Amino acid sequence: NLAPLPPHVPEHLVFDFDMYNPSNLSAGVQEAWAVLQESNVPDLVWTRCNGGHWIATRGQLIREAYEDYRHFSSECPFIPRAYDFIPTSMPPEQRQFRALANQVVGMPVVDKLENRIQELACSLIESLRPQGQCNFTEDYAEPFPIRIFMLLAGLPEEDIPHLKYLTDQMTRPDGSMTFAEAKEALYDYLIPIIEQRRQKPGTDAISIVANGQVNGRPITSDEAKRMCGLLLVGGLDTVVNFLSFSMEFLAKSPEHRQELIERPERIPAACEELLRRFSLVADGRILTSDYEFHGVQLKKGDQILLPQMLSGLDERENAAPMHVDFSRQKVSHTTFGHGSHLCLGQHLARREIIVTLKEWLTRIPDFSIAPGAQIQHKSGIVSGVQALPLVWDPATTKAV
Ligand code: HEM
Repeated sequence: NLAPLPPHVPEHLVFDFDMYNPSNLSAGVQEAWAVLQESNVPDLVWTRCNGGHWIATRGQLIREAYEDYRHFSSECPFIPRAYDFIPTSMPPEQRQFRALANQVVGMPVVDKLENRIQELACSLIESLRPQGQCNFTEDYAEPFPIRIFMLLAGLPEEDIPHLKYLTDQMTRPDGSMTFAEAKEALYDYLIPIIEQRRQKPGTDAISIVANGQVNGRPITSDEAKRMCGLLLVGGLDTVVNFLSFSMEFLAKSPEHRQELIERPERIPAACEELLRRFSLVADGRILTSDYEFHGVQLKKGDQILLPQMLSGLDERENAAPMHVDFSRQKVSHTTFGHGSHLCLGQHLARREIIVTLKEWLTRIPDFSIAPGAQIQHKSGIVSGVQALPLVWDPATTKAV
């Protein structure tokens, strides 16, 4: 299961961390990853797991490597070594595609969409409220971002379960479809819509993308489908799992819950602190050349894991980093990434989070983990929560 150690890697830097099955997973996934920040662990280590790769363990190195795109390329952005979404793997071109994507998910769009997002959150919460229980992950978290995508992209509600099935197959295959088959089925769906909206545009994301320009010429169908596909999948598992870590914490910490109930104006700040504490993405890069990085010889072609999750957990970045404190004066994190690939959806995501917390806490202020339940986490490129059974007394809630 361990790949043989390359001869350029000194043995004293070896730490066999498995990003898909870390040793202390039962104790919490962020805690399991923070073992990389224990004092006997160097800033940059090599693991023999998963093909063999570097891991930067501290925020300083994680940020620097994401800044240095000339050495740390997105050509292979995932460990381990058919994925073709745009602009994940791409500078003049990356910048043009990002600008176009920014027209459709940037702050002005999110500000226009906010009340629609609230209305959606409200309808979902109200549907669960009288039951006095739900699996938050399945019953609220999963249906919310996919519905926001349909709003954003001007797609009919009827198309949700099929689209959701394809995106589920790309990350959590049941075996009916290979990744490549799921991706192509997604493209089968998007291509006709892109073409129709090229000729007869609305103001939705697909119309805007389909009418965009790259290199002084019209965006191609291939480019537009790959961009639309990324806009869809980028906002699903990340938001599902993040909302689930946040709601798990709030269920388990009545005093933090009470703080937001009493002081709802703190919710935007609380969102930032939760993004830091329950950070969840760990992407990577591949070396474009031999490069000495902080005293360590990296070889052309080596992969390096640069966990976005770790920057904000680094005690060099935030004191007492496992403590949640909504009043931190400086919330330092790279939860949405860093450098040229910084999350295009960061504004939409924050609004989704804040709206969800505001609406949940006003309708269902008092809730707990279901008696007897033990919450299980999962680890990967996007770490997450397997299920989140919550319980409340319906008499303590308030209807619309
Ligand atoms: C809490 C929720 C989210 C988190 C934690 C998150 C995290 C990230 C991170 C870390 C990256 C950079 C990956 C890298 O550098 O390799 C990224 C990129 C991206 N995200 Fe998000 N994301 C979230 C929500 C969203 C949403 C809601 C959307 C779309 C509506 C979205 C779309 C994208 C896209 C299109 C990129 C690629 C940007 C590029 O390559 O230039 N994300 N995200």
